[PDB]
Amino acid sequence: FSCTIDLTNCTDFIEPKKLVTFFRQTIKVQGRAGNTKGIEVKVADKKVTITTSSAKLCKRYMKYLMKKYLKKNNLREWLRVISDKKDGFELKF
Amino acid sequence: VSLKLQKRLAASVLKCGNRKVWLDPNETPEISLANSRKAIRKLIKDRLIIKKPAAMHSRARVVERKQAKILGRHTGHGKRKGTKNARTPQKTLWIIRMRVLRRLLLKYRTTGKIDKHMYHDFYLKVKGNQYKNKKALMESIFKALEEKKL
Amino acid sequence: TGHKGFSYKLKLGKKIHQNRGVPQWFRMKTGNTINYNFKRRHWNRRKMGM
Amino acid sequence: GIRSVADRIRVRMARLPIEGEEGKFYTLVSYVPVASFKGLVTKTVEEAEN
Amino acid sequence: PKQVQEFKQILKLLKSGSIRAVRVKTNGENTKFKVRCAKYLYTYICADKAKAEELKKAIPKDIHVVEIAKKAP
RNA sequence: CUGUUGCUUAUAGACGAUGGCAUCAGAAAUCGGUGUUGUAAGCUUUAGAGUUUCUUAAUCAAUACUCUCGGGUAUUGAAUG
RNA sequence: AGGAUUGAAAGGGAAUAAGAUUAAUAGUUCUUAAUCAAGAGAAUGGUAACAUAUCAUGAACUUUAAAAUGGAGUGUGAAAAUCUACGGAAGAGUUCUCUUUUCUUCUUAACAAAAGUAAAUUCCACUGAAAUGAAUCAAUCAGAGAAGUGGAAUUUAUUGGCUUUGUAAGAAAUUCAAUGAAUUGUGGUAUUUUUGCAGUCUUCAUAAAAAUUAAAGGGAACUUUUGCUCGUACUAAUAACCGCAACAGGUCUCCAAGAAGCAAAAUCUUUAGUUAAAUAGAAUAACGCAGGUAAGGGAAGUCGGCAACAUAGCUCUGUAAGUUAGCAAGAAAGAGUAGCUCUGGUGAUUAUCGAAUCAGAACUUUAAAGGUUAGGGG
Repeated sequence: FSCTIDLTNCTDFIEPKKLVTFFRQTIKVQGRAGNTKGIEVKVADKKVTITTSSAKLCKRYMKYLMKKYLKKNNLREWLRVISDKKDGFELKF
Repeated sequence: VSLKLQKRLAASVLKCGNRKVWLDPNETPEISLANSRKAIRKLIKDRLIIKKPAAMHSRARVVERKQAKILGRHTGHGKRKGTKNARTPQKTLWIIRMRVLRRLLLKYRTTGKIDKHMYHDFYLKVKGNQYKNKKALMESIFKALEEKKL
Repeated sequence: TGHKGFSYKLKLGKKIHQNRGVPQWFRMKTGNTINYNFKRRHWNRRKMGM
Repeated sequence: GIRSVADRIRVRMARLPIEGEEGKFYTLVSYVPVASFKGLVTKTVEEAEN
Repeated sequence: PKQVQEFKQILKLLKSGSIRAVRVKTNGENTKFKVRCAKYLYTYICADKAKAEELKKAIPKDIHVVEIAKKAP
């Protein structure tokens, strides 16, 4: 299972390296926080992908957490998460 | 200017009530010129007329109650307002009781554990309310089978 | 009503045709005292009873 | 609701000239949320900024 | 509306002169040759694309053939 | 000189009346004093009867002590500055 | 040939649906897809029940059947709604305190087809039941023939009941981009409604007629055309009807979400409708209408417990005189009821899965039906 985050035009607002740390520390698979031993986020530069098949995860979970982070730094107003209908998510204004 | 005509039409076009229609307040001069459905159908695509979402009706409160009632959290004596027969009908506790028993009697007879003459004296015994549950019938069949071989 | 017979619909049609006021040009004749229609009625004032 | 009103409200008013003629003024009672009302006095706010 | 079940009648039906117009819909997996006769509308659901080509050459030139896709005409 | 008007006026009052002040006016908050209720919200006392688990820890857990004589309210017809 | 006319927009009746459109009409218009009527161009199979994309001749006369029929209560098949399990796709809400979280959409007609597959009832063929059996919640049935095995027919909101298929995704719903793009699995031994089936019960009640249609007994001799007349707007009511009116009166029906309970009760909310419906502001006197409370006593008030107060749900124990032996009886009287954490009992398939229901034990508190609904007794 794979899911990607498109940061091609919002990268000025969000540094992609920052999201990498946020996902590994907040994603829960069996119930704890930061237990993303089987899940890798890597870098992928302009995009961010999870592409982990060792855990029971869902596409909508990423949208839940992506919307969760967008409220962490009061960035929800200027952005909006929109799926690209091709196994991934993209951000617009 | 009254926009009653421009709001009723957008209720039929969007297939929603007059309360769910949202006409832009900043575009009153533009909306007020749409006196026909073909004009209203162009405002909706221009997002000057949108459809309000329904009010949220969360069932999270009820689900946690039904989950607690499973463990018997609330099924007390002061939380019952109805008669014992009303909550648990006496007829349907016995309709199911025999269907549980008479199915076992036929299952053993078909299998070959018991014969027609023994299954006949057990059909009426079940019918007379002698065995309270399924467990208390297989024990009696087990008992009456040993007396057979003597 | 929803279901009206033919001889009954044409009589209603005449009772809406007769429920009209004086034409403007008629009142401007000479010695014309017919300024208003006094045989008029309305649906909420007088039921025509028919 | 209609049956209740906040016990204490910390409002802010501003006398401003009207859009049409500057000789006629009008007030605009704003709202200033406050965590607590301890030590809050009737303060005259003056921005004086560019 | 009726449905034909195999190649025997659909090929026979097209050669007959009662046919009014023919429509073909190309779905994701299969294709239906909804020929329109005098009375009903007969359709054959073909899954093998090769067997559709021989069906696409059997229509007489004297009738209107409309090829539909993921967008209605 | 009196009356109106103002303090959405009190020691008065159905309306008038009556009583006080009218720039040393008056009002509004705030801080004290004085009262009413009963210990606020956040986390801690393996307090906590047990269940669940990792498999020999955490999770959930009415209630419950510490901060707490705490929070909230207090003229509206209460009294100071 | 056997008896004339009228008599029902709730009785009988040949045949139509989905999507879209209008400032209003749409089972009436447009697109697509159907159906009916009237025309026009002397047969086989199965032991039997019975069966063959019109087929397979069938006049006079006669008969049978359908149209065609009360109610009560129980059980059950199916669909829809609600609830819910697994897996998701798209969007929306909350987020400094947390929540793999809460919500919305994920649909399909008339008419036809037969991959797969049900419940009930009535019949047929083989054999002939006793040591009597078969079966239902209840019944009920059998040597004028039970049970068993194999078959046949009919009902189950159009063909053939459910899934499935043509219609049909090209429609529609939910999203994205500025006309073009994405998705539309599978379950449930849950509650209600609707519609059928099966037997049971009740009548000194037995609960319509014809048009019209089919069969039997008898043996006399695929295409195309047309479908005329009349109603169709609107309210159907705390403003379109009747009451002298925008009168708190009266007026026959269909559709029906969540919480909670025994309950279509009272109370709150979702889709939908409305914020106006014989004018408002100020002051907060008397006397009022409507709703309340009270020290000590408790009917001494009064024609009279008028009015008001009080008992109230459920579980367990107990329940007198009298009596038409059925009743009195919820007689009277007494005990329990909360919250949290647990345990056990009630089933299907060969450990998994599903239902609200009953019982019991610890610990805590403000010691528990009482917000609403809700017997005063002798």
